[PDB]
Amino acid sequence: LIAFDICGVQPMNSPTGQVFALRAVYGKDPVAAGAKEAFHPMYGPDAMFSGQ
Amino acid sequence: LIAFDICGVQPMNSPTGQVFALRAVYGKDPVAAGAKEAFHPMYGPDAMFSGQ
Amino acid sequence: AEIKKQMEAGALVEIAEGMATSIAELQEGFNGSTDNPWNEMGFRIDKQVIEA
Amino acid sequence: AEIKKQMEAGALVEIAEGMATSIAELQEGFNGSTDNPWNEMGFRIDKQVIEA
Amino acid sequence: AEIGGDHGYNATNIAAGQTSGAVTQIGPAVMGMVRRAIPN
Amino acid sequence: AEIGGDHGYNATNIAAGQTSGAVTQIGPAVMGMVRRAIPN
Amino acid sequence: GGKYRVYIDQYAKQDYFTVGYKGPNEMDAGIYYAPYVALTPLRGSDPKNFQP
Amino acid sequence: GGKYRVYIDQYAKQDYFTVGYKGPNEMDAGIYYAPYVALTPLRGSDPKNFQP
Amino acid sequence: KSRQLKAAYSIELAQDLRAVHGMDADAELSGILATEIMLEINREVVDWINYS
Amino acid sequence: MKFNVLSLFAPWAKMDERNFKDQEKEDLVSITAPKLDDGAREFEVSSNEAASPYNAAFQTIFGSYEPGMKTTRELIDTYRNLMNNYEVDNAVSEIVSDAIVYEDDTEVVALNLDKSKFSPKIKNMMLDEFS
Repeated sequence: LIAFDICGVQPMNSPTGQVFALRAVYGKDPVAAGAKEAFHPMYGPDAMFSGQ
Repeated sequence: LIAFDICGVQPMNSPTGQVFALRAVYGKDPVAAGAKEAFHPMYGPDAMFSGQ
Repeated sequence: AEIKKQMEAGALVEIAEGMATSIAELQEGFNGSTDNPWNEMGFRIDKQVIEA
Repeated sequence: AEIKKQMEAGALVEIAEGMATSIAELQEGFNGSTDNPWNEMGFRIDKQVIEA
Repeated sequence: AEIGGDHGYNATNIAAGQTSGAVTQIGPAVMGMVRRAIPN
Repeated sequence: AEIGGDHGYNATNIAAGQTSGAVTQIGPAVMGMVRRAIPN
Repeated sequence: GGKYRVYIDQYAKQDYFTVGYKGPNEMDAGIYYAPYVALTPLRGSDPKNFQP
Repeated sequence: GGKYRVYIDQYAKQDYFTVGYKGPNEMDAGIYYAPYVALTPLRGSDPKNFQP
Repeated sequence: KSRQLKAAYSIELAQDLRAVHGMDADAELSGILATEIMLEINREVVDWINYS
Repeated sequence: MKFNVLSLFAPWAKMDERNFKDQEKEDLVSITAPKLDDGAREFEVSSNEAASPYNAAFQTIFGSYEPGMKTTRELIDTYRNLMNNYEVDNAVSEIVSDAIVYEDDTEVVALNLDKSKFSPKIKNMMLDEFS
């Protein structure tokens, strides 16, 4: 078998586990449709945001 | 003033904490209306339950 | 109150008793699951939360 | 063949999944439930004979 | 502004670590557990 | 009926430690938090 | 007074007391309890569903 | 080429490959296999026919 | 005459009770049952005395 | 919840914690078979790479007190039953008599610091502790 060579495990000491993430945001509202984010593999920086 | 002489503290070094408790029960269904508490201080044992 | 009156009166008083011995053979042969079961005891749970 | 084409199309995806505890826990009529036997497996040994 | 927000005093939401603000929480810290005594 | 019971797979309930059985949970074992990479 | 052993009936229904005598022997008791079998544990499982 | 781990899917339905990434940090893998309980054995025998 | 109680407990519950709260609680169930039997006897002795 | 704080034994545990940390800090690793020959009995714990939670004590509790312990219970009781039998009692009494002796105006089993040590001051203190 290909056991777990290609996966994470994070072995359990509970029937359930949780994972938290931080998202850098911008545009004065962290929770909104259309809110923007600073770090994302497929998106450029909003140069005109801090700019003109 | 009398600060906390008769009060517990449980300091909450993290806000919004939680406390647990457990009641022992009898009547084949821990989660049911009518289930009875085995050690409730105001009531005696249901001696008939295990007897005739 | 009425019950207490009858108890004081000696008309109706506290009792508890074990099961007739015929069950001794029937039950050894259960020795768990059956048509004439032993009743059940266990526990449930509780928990509370407090905002700071 | 048709299924394979649909699979290439992305119409149908290979999947496997486990059981809720709430289901597995009461298999084989446990705690008053029913019609829930465990899946089971065994084996069979066949025989062959030759002529010298 | 980056804010904490708060809970709705919904024990469910508190238990779940969910406030109205910028960040969610892991969950409430354990303050111990209480069981009743057994009579003598 | 000492039943484990389960979650409804409702993240809210999972997070809050709420199940159909005898006991409730403290919380779902936090496994850390993800940060995004900062580009070069 | 150093004379009578006083106990609390936590389940008195009204308010009463009982006074009695117990001698140094087991015959001089008034009330008897010959246990013969007591608090004997049962352990196993029901393999049909294999629950404890 | 010394670049990608090579694994064979012995049950591949037709003919394909999948390429992917796992980092040095277990938390970053995409797929999270987090076992809690494994291979709990059960054993006993049927009270009515004694088959194991 | 006899007196007897059933525990009727599952598996996963204990696994989680231990992982989460530090208690297997099979022992606790045992405790509760045995406790209840003794409490009941205590009352039978007292109650029979008051009766008589 | 019922964390194994063992506050009444914890001050001893502190010594064990330091020794344990050295087992992790030290390079006694890269050992095919699991380093042991004779001693305490191992039980599984989560164990996956760094999975060493306090629950490890509890897993050890779960998986024990039945296997091993029942055997032990039988062996000890057997040994006592043998001990109380004729000539078993003698064989042990004589073995013990020879193994542990007392005599008028003599020493008893004692620490003998006649091989090189860091200091006679320390040796004196070791003798005091031995007593």
